[PDB]
Amino acid sequence: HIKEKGKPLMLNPRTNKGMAFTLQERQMLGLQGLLPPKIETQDIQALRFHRNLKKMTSPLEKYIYIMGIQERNEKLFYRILQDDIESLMPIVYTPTVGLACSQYGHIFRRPKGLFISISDRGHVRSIVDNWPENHVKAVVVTDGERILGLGDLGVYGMGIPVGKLCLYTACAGIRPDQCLPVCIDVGTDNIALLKDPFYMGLYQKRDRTQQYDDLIDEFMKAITDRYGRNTLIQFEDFGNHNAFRFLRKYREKYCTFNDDIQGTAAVALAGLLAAQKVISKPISEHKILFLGAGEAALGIANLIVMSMVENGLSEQEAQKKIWMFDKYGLLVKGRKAKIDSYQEPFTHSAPESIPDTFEDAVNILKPSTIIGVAGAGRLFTPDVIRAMASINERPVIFALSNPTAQAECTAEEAYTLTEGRCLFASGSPFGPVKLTDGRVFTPGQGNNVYIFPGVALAVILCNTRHISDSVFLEAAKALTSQLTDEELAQGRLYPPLANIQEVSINIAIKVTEYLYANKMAFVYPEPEDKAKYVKEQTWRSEYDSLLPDVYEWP
Amino acid sequence: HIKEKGKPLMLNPRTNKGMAFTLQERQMLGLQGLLPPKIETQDIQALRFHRNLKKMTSPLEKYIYIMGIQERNEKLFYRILQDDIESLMPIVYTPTVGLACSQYGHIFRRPKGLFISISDRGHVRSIVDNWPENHVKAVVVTDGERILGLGDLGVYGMGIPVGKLCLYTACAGIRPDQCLPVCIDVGTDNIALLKDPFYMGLYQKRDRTQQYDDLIDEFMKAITDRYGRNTLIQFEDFGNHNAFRFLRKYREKYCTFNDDIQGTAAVALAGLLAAQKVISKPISEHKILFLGAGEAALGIANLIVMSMVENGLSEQEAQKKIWMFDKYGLLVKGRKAKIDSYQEPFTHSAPESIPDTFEDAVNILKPSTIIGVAGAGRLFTPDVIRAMASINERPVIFALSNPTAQAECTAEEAYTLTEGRCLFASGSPFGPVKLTDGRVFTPGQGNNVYIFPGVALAVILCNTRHISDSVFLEAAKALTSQLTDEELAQGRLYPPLANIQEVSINIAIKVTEYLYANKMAFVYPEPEDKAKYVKEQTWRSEYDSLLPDVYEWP
Amino acid sequence: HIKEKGKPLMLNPRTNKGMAFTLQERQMLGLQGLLPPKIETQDIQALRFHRNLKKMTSPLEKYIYIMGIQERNEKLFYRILQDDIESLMPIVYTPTVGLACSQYGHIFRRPKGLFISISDRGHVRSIVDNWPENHVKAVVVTDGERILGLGDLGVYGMGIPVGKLCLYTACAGIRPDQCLPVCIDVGTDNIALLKDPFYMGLYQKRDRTQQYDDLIDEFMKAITDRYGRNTLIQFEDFGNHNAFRFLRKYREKYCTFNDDIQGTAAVALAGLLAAQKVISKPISEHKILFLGAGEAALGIANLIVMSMVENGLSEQEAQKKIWMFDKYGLLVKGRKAKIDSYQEPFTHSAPESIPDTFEDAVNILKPSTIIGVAGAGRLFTPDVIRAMASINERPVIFALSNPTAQAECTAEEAYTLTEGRCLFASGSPFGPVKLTDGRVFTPGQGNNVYIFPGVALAVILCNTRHISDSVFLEAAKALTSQLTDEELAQGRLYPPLANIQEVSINIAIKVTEYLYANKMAFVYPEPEDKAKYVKEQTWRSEYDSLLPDVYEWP
Ligand SMILES: Nc1ncnc2c1ncn2[C@@H]1O[C@H](COP(=O)(O)OP(=O)(O)OP(=O)(O)O)[C@@H](O)[C@H]1O
Ligand SMILES: Nc1ncnc2c1ncn2[C@@H]1O[C@H](COP(=O)(O)OP(=O)(O)OP(=O)(O)O)[C@@H](O)[C@H]1O
Ligand SMILES: Nc1ncnc2c1ncn2[C@@H]1O[C@H](COP(=O)(O)OP(=O)(O)OP(=O)(O)O)[C@@H](O)[C@H]1O
Ligand SMILES: O=C(O)/C=C/C(=O)O
Ligand SMILES: O=C(O)/C=C/C(=O)O
Ligand SMILES: O=C([O-])C(=O)[O-]
Ligand SMILES: O=C([O-])C(=O)[O-]
Ligand SMILES: O=C([O-])C(=O)[O-]
Ligand SMILES: [Mn+2]
Ligand SMILES: [Mn+2]
Ligand SMILES: [Mn+2]
Repeated sequence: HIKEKGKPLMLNPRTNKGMAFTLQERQMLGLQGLLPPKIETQDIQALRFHRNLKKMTSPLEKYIYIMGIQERNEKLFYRILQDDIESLMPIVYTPTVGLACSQYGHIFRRPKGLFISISDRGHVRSIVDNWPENHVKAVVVTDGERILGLGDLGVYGMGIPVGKLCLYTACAGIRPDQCLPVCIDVGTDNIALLKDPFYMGLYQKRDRTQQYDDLIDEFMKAITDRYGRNTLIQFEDFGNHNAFRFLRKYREKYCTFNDDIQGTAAVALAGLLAAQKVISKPISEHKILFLGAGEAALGIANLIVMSMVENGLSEQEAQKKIWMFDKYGLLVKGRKAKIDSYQEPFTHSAPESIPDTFEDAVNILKPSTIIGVAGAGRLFTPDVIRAMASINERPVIFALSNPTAQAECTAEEAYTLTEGRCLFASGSPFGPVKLTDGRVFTPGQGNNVYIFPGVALAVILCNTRHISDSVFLEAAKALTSQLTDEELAQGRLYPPLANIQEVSINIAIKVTEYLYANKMAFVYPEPEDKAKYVKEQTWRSEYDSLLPDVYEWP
Repeated sequence: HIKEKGKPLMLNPRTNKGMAFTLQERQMLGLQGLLPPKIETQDIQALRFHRNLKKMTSPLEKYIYIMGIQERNEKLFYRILQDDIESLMPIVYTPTVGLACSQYGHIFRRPKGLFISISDRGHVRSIVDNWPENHVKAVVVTDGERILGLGDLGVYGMGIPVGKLCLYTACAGIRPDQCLPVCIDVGTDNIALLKDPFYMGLYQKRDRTQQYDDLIDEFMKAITDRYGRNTLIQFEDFGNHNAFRFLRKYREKYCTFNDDIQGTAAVALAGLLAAQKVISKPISEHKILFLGAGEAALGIANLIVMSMVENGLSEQEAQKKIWMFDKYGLLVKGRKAKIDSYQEPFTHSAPESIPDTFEDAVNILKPSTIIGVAGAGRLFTPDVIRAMASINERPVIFALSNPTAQAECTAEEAYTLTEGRCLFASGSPFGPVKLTDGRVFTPGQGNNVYIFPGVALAVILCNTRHISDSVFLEAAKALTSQLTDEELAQGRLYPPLANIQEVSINIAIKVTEYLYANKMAFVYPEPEDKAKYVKEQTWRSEYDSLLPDVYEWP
Repeated sequence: HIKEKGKPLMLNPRTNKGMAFTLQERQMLGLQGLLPPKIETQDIQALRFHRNLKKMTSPLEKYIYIMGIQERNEKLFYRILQDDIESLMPIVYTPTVGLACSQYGHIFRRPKGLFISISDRGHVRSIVDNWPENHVKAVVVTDGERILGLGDLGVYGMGIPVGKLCLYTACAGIRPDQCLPVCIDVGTDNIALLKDPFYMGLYQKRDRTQQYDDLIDEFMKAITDRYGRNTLIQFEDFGNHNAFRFLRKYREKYCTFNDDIQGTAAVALAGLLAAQKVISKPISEHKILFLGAGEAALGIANLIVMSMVENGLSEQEAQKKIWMFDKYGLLVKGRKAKIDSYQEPFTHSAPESIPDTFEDAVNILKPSTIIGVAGAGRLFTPDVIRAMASINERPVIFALSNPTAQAECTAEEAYTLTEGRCLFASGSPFGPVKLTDGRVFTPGQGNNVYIFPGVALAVILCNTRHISDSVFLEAAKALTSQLTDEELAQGRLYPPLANIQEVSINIAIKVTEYLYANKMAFVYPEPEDKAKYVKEQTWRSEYDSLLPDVYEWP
């Protein structure tokens, strides 16, 4: 059932079916003549798309084309994504989405999402009231300060929330109409954008006064006021300072989490857990060195500690196995560079000698695992990689910074320089690597896309009010538990991306069972079969009938 | 004043302004938050477009991009076309529009126009009633049987009426909302399309029974019943047989004309009229030979006769100067191949010897003017062109068949082979030609786009009921009268394409003055200054204010 | 926010303000010119209404006029009701609503509510999907078999759910857009209606097959499927058999109650609880005799027992003090007339002699309290009343059957025949009575209107899932606790009807606090101050601004 008929049905991508509108639907809904005589199936439409995509050359050109369908025919858009999520992920998500954002103003055609600028302070609710959908259940918001490892892109960062939410639906079957991408515009410090005639935001530097916090507050209140107190709000790509303080400030008041801190933490742990299964290495022999000490590093470290603790280690001893090296060097007690409360637990007494470079840090500390999360480029140099391979029989190397150009190192560099002995994972995709001896290694992608879709679905379906760290610990376990022995032997630390749909649903199932078992679910009545309940609630890309109910009376 | 507010204003390309909506319009119309904070000018938007277009490679890719804008922001679409009509004409019109039609079903995104199929017989009115616009003033309809010189493309032919109408607006300032592209689908004989899974029409051979004629009758009736008996109906790309009979059948009952017979007839004459001024040749000495004897040849021949008649020659004398050579050879009394009543006046007693090829026809008849209108490819061979150059000092050579691949010959071939002595014109665009002696020749485009926009505007504004042949004779004179002596010397047989807007308006002005003088206009009150009236009535691509009228009460 | 503009805002009674639309709203929303130049306040509008009402003569005429305003200007409709609820209650509610119902098909103008017929079996969800409001929270449904004490009125009974819901808003401030009146039409056994050409329902006798139960099931499921499992569903005026059956069947599965069994039970108990205070009578000396043994009698008796039990008596002891006399006579063990499980607890060993009439029952049993609830007219004859006055110093006499003509006796009869010693209450309104000694007695109205509004508000605000009997016991205490000692001496057994609004809110507050204290509330976060929370959530009749948020950017 839909209230609009005629042309409006075609102009609205949510309802538009193109030539898939049946003859009966066309005649009854006033579309006869507005569409070519041909009646098509979604299959034919999907074929038309794949035929055209194949003739395209640049990833960006493909991004514009596919994302364009989200604004023409929503059902078809998700069908297309669903046909081959693995081959399209690189286009609609990292790394291409990063390219899209850097040139967002140049490729603009139609707006996507909700825009709230600091100039709208005191009027946010009226803006939230302008969103057409009334049953929003999930929001992904960014202020564009830390877009991937690209930095401050301001309003051009909107491409991120839009991308994340496309994955909510494509990966976890979350209803598109229940999702709302939001961009908070308080200005940008990117000088180049301030001089770009195509910039889509306020031409001012970022407002870092109390007005900033107040706007975010008005945003949180406005969203929940209209849609409900348990509306899921996923903070995405906020700067380091703001990311933590907002998480700390709102996690016990609203249903919210930060993808970059918590989502990335879960996927990383999941990979480390998979690696532990292939190496069967002693938790006591684990020495983890982080390249970076921000949102991801701190998030990951904290989840790692929670894991070691549940495994018979004290919080203190677990923390001692973790070191961090930020842009100023190793986090050691008494260093010149600042150390906040979050970093304190991982800041140890300075070792014998103090390293100047990350390479020095690797040789002095002799870590068994190295995790790259500095979003600053190829910091895992060939020498850093060799060091890890000479020190460890099976070194674990994670280059998680996105997009591809910001990655610490490539899959080819890792596998070749370690003679195929490393266990590698990255945030951005790399194809398989073949060494001179003929062995082929398939790098897994430690990207939060394996986590937020499933966690979002569970939280939404259970009407969860708040998200604890343990929820992400569980998602991590749920992710790695899906790896098959065969896949582990392949060098895979994560289930194949081609199966991300089924993987996300299983995660959702495992997390909802966890929520119920820990009194964090508030749905009634409580379904008896959680798995069956989640699977039944998923949105489908198949067209629905728009025919009015017609029948004879006795 | 608009009756819609909110998202719908953005979903409707007619009203959507993208980031050009002012802050007040957004706040008052409920769009705040739905658009990026940025407020843009149409100039910036036009800049964004040209920036992107410049990076594209194939003409079809550009066609898809520009025509896509027509479905997103109509004002911008026409602003873009008006910015540089000359460089985009080859993309939205011939030859690219022919390529677009050939694969219309493959590049399909959104439907454009009204589709009426034979399966809708008896229900055409309900289809016409589904069109959202209430004030249609002009219709361009095709059945796709004779799409340019490409043949039967069926429903894929819809691309033609759409393009013609874009030009109604772009060239003559006719309101887009008053235009209606129509495709009559009675099936198609194109075997390739019948086996094409992306075909957009009925999968059946063309219905050539009484049902066909009845459907066309129902169409005419339905359009005029809803929009008025004086609604302009421009038949476009119909097959030979049908084209003439429908013109004869409806020209005195409805406000209708056939672009291929009459429009093309006027452009051709216009070029011949221009040529006569550059070489000052007495038409008693003009011997014209047509390659083809169909819609265009007969249309052109009839207008030529009318021109010679008003210039002191008897109809008989004028017709004797015209010869035609179709796919069976020279039209001569007593030939085996059929000769209908339209061709009879130009079928003369066989010459001394009967020609086998067009080349033979040229050498035996020794024409001074050769007009290619067979839509069959390069029939004006190098030898044909050489023959015209040896027989005449300044041969007139017209290769009017579209698209480019169907043209009788290129500008390069004509100018070079005649050593720059020919007066050449083509239906499809060719770049300037530079001969070994340094002389540069700029070929004119004798395409009906120089005629239908101006004639359509005059007929619409004058509420004309029927269109006589004389109207096209006048349009032809109006076109050529705009050539300046300096342009004649350039080898220009038509005003520069870059000036098609003002050229179309001036033609419209001359035609309306002609309509009033001949009691064919029915407008009340009758404007005293026709020129001023026409120019004031033209639709503009500048954005209109959508703000409600707000003011204070005393 | 408002998604509509122009004429539609005036055609929708929910938004229409008449001349109360401000100049700014008219100009910005496109209403300028569609309304007289005059700008009016709701005060002036209310005056216009009262001015006209005062000139009317019949109650039904007034009913048609006021109810018509609900379909023209909803805000004004409730403002009017709020101005003088006490004087209008008899018009919009009992007894006039009874008359309206009997002639519903004759006074019909616009339909109100949702209609679901047996002929729609299997298609109920599509009917529910047609209701315009998306946030329904409460439903009052009837099948019209037992409308007041009038019997089977079929679809004409829709007047009841409509009236009841008008009171949800007028008395408890429940949002009108969140209320849905429903009439289930499975036919009617009322012969007169089946021959009435203005009848509004199916022309068939009641379907009492399995199809009936199935339809009600489909109804419950469809309502909750669209609006939520906790949607409040108030059954109203269903026949005896079905009333209990559906209450027992759905009370633990849905959020539902039967107004006639539970609502009436609470208001009656409240009256008795008030009488308790005016005469300080020992519960052991309480001898109660019901005239009737159906929906109301059983409901009231059960609640009375719960009250005595909570006060130191065993269930058995309490039930022993209650006797019932239905149409076949006194409910005694072994009588010929049927006795079901609900009546068994009040069916005692036959007394010395078996009474023929209710009068005999009074003389043989010598009850101290008499409760009339047989919906059969003046069964409390002058002799019955005298018997109660001769047997008791201060007899308690309740004539609860509606409408007025169906009441067991009038207030005049009660007070005069008992010489002002009786404590009287009725379902339908009676004016004050003055005896010959000059004493004035003000009869209270023991009608469930004092209960369902407050209970509905509490259940809705607390998102309560199911309603226990104890909730009605609490509502009863909440109602009576509102009486001041001053009022008790005035013969008051209920707070003044003129204060019904504050009385309902207070009942709503007490019930919500009861729900929270007994883990039956599921709202979060839980408000600290329940009274403040409830009062802040109430819908107000004051016009709201419809102006779009316009403001300057810095
Ligand atoms: N050149 C560098 N060498 C080592 N560490 C660096 C270097 N450059 C930046 N870093 C560190 O990387 C961390 C970035 O933290 P931030 O919170 O900004 O992002 P993040 O969440 O780690 O980002 P990502 O999304 O890339 O994982 C900081 O601790 C910073 O000191
Ligand atoms: N190979 C050929 N050589 C000479 N004449 C040809 C040849 N092929 C086709 N013709 C002629 O060209 C004419 C085409 O007439 P038709 O009515 O189909 O289209 P048209 O409008 O005249 O041409 P165009 O499509 O170029 O505008 C016919 O008279 C046909 O006999
Ligand atoms: N004439 C009568 N004398 C005594 N009892 C009667 C008489 N007529 C009907 N009754 C009884 O009144 C009761 C009516 O029960 P029912 O469930 O139909 O409605 P109710 O909700 O109790 O009545 P109301 O809503 O009018 O107060 C029955 O037990 C019936 O036997
Ligand atoms: O295949 C279709 O009908 C739609 C294609 C698109 O919107 O690109
Ligand atoms: O420049 C714009 O705002 C619109 C571009 C488009 O529709 O392609
Ligand atoms: O910011 C990132 O790199 C991400 O979310 O994957
Ligand atoms: O048909 C054609 O070639 C035209 O209209 O230009
Ligand atoms: O049925 C009744 O009389 C009532 O509900 O008031
Ligand atoms: Mn991120
Ligand atoms: Mn044509
Ligand atoms: Mn009732």
